[PDB]
Order: sequence, then C-alpha cells, then structure tokens
Amino acid sequence: EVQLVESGGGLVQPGKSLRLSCAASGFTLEDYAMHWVRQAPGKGLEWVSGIDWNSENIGYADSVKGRFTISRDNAKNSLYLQMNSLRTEDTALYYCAKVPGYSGGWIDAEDDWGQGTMVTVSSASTKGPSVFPLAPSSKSTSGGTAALGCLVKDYFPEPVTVSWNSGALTSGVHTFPAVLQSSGLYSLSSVVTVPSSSLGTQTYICNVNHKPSNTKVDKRVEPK
Amino acid sequence: EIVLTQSPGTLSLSPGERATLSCRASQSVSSYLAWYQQKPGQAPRLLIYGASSRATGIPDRFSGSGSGTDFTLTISRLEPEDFAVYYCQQYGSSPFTFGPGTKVDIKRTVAAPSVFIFPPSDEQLKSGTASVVCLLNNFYPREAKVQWKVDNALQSGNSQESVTEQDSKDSTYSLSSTLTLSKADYEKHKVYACEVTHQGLSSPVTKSFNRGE
Amino acid sequence: FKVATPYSLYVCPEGQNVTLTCRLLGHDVTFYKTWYRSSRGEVQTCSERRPIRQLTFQDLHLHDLAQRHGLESASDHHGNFSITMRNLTLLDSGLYCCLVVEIRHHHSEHRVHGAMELQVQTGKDAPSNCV
Ligand SMILES: *[C@@H]1O[C@H](CO)[C@@H](O)[C@H](O)[C@H]1NC(C)=O
Repeated sequence: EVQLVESGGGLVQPGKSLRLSCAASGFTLEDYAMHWVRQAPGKGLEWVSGIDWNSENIGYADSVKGRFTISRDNAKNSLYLQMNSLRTEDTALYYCAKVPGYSGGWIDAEDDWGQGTMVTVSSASTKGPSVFPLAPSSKSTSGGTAALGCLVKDYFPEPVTVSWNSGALTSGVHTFPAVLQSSGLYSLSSVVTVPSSSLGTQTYICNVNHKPSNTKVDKRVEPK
Repeated sequence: EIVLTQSPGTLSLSPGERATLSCRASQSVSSYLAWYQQKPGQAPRLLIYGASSRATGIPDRFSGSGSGTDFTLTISRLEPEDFAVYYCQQYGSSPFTFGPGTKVDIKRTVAAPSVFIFPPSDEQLKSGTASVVCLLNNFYPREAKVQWKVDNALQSGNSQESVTEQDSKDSTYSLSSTLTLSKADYEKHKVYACEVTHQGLSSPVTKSFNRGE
Repeated sequence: FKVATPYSLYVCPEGQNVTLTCRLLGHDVTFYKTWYRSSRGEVQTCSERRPIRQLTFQDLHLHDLAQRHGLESASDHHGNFSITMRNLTLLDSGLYCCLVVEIRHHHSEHRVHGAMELQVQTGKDAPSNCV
C-alpha cells in the first residue's frame, strides 16, 4: 500500500559515479523532508544527506560533501542521490527515508523507509553463485528431525537472498551471514530443519537470488 | 558539530526486566532527539521523536526522556522480540548524525546445540573443490568450539564459521562451520568429523560420515 | 474524507482580527491539519504554497512563535479548524489554504485542501468591520 522503491544501486568501479533514486507510492513526497541513510555491513547507521520539501534546506555528512548531490522531483514523487568519485568506504546498504530533520514536525509521528539498495565500490568483476545441496541423510536425522540446506558459493558482490519453497517455508530457516573467502568471493549457507517423516511427502527447493548478476537458482534438495 | 555517544555499548537482560539506554550530546540539543530500533535484515524503525513523543504504532513500554545533553530510552517489560540495536540521533542541526547504538541482547536458559554434518555434493566435486558443512542449531550461549577431524586427524586453516544473530522468538543462535578441501585432498581420506564443545554439552558431540556411503 | 469551507470570501478592514475556518467532513487513522497561503501572483491557487507572515505550514500545524506574528492556529472536537490573523494589513489580502492529511499508519495517505479568499481594504469603499 505505502512504499519507497529504491533503484540505481550495485557494483561500481572506484572513482566512478552512480545515481540512486527513491520513488514513493501510497503517499506524496511534496510535504516532506527526505533523507539518505547508509549502513556498511555489520556497522552502525550513518546519515548521508537530507533535503526539505521545496529543496531549500540541504545537508550532507562531511565525508560525502562535494562528491554527493541530493535532489528531488515532487512531480515524480522521487528523491535522488548523485554519487561521484566513489570510494571503497562508500560500500554500504543505502536507505531512503521519510523521517524527522528539516521536517518542522510535519509529520514526525509517521516514518517510512525504503528496503535499502546495496552499493558496492570495487574493482572486482560480478560473479554469479554456484548453488549446491546440503542433503539430509538417514544417519544425520536427530529426534525425528532432518536438517537440509543449500550452499551458495563463490559470488560477488553481496547480497544473495535465499527463500524456501517460493516463500511458503519460513519457520525453522537459518540463512547465515556471508563469509568473504580468501579468493575474494563470498559464500553462505541456508538451512532448514523439517520432520524426517516429511522427506517422502514434501519437496524442498531453495530459491537463491543474486540481483548483481541477474541470477536466480532454484535448487531441489533431495535426501542422499 | 554535535557528537552523540551511547551507553552501554551492549545490554544483556532477561525478558520482563527494564532496559535503560543513555544518549549524551557534546552540546545542548535544540529536544530534536530521535530514537530508532533496528532488528536484523530490516530497515530501522522510528520509536521516539521530540525526545519523548512515541511514533505511531509504538507500544507504551518504549519511553523517551531527558533534555539538553542527557537523553534516556527506557524499555520496560523487555521482550525476546526487543533484540535489536537502538540508535539515538539529533535532527535539529546538520549533520544529523546518529549515535553509535546500543545492542540489546536477551538472556535465556542454557540450550545445547543440535549438530548435523553434510558431505560435499557430487555436483560440487566435478568443480575440483569439496565443501564439508557442520551445523550447530538453536543453542545458547553463543560461545561454542567446532573442531574438524579428517581420519581422526585434527585440521587447521581450512575452515570458516558464520553465526546468526540472536533469534527474535527463542533467543538462540545457530552456527555453521565449513571445511574447504580440494577434490584430490577430499578423495585421499575416509572419515570426516566435526566435534562440538558447548556449555549445554557435558561431553563434546561428534558428528561424522564416511566418504562414499 | 472531504474538507468544507463555509466562506469563500472574507472582506475585512485594516487593524481588525479575522478567523478563517475549515471543516473536516468524516483505528490507526489520524488527521493532520494546517494552513498556508497561495503566492501573490496574477493567479491565486492552493497548488502554490507560501508561508503566512513567514510562518510555514509546518510551523502552523495542529503557538508562541505564531503569537509573535499575530497568528493562532486552533481546532474544535467537531472537525472545525482555524487560523486567527490579528492586526490585518492590506498585504494580508490573498488566497488562504487549509490542508488536511489523512494517515492510515504505514498503509495510505490522502490529502485534501480547501481555499478561501481574504481581501483587506482601506479608504472610502472599505467595509466597517470584518464582513
Ligand atoms: C485582536 O486580538 C487581540 C488579542 O486577542 C485583542 O487584544 C485586540 O483587542 C483585538 N483587536 C480587535 C480590533 O478586535
């Protein structure tokens, strides 16, 4: 119903440019101050920039002043972030948000956040993952429970998302944080614990998405 | 520029307890002081604006107080779902910089892990590499040791671990340890084992498989 | 939801106090009300947003700052909301806008505005008191 759709993120060579966009549906931007907030994986939130409703008051984090330019188009209900001279330190998930600051209290009780778009500043190439089953076995079954999963190997850059049975299977799922391997490529595993008796009456498929390489792998995980 | 600090860096409490979070400003804040809650894999959520006003839909158990340079966020009747990082932010004078956050952890009873071992798939083997995965599921506390044994020989430098954030419902952790070997190295040996040490286990638990079985 | 404007035109003499009003016509639903004025150009329209005596629609949303500029934004329990403009001048003449935003928390937002013209006069043709 209400959403802030972000785009323009992804892999970029250091020193190059990227333009992020954030568009609103369900509400109009015309009365509101809008902000960019970023977060490097496993780090704290960092305010990037803010702009009031009529583009008069604009602010920047010191580290982005001169390089980044915030703008907006109320008629397109869109907020923009032109990022020049990009550095590895700019690698982060970038959120756009309808939050306090240059708002004058209008409307501070109501917040709205985009889902975030990942920006990776690196000289390395895009690399799609290889998905391998983590097969449940008769000897590995414990207390009438079987564990099964998918190993998502050798991808760049982050992120990958994993769902099970097209999102129908959510309980008992653990998708581990990615690990940076010595090769410079990431790896992660996603696991699920199901009843051992449901191995012959249910199919288990992991759905692996890697948006940076336009990849989606659906891998059936069968007992073996 | 206004610089914010937060204390404590980490707070570990049992559900039902009261969490007292502090935010200090290097100079008087305009009360344009906000508190945000961020749970894993999600955008932050505004809890408090104007130092003491609750955002729409925020429960009464979250209360903001203070003025000038000393601000407090009180979470009464702490719930397991309250596991998150809580950030303060001043939005009155640019740059609207955030505080470093307080990580709120949930205390619970000791829970031993359920251990599972996975051999590498035949598909992965035809790429020249073998990944062996050991899973420690739903345990508490977070502290655990995973040792790899190949034909009863302890391994070194060929494993990496990853750990989930504390679960919002059961307050447990899960961990995966991945052993990476070349196909030739994997084909040279028979018994693959992962030995798990944890407070909930009186003796270490070993899970194993024989290659080609 | 709808917004009603009981009066389309307010003709006042200088020095008088006037109250412009609008009526909000009817779980996690809340309404935010405020005022602004059109720009002072050839065509007056509420699509144009300017502050009233330098007080923004954010400043006037539903006190001491408004009071310094001879303004008071107020509301009833019966949908009525208003702006009182004290010690009127010829300059206060123009199109005034009452804005209402309906917020269904993290779900939808709907906005409606009402408009009324304020004419402040001096000299022989000017009316006796606000009418
Ligand atoms: C206008 O309002 C002020 C404050 O309420 C009051 O003192 C004053 O007498 C009023 N002026 C007129 C002309 O009614």
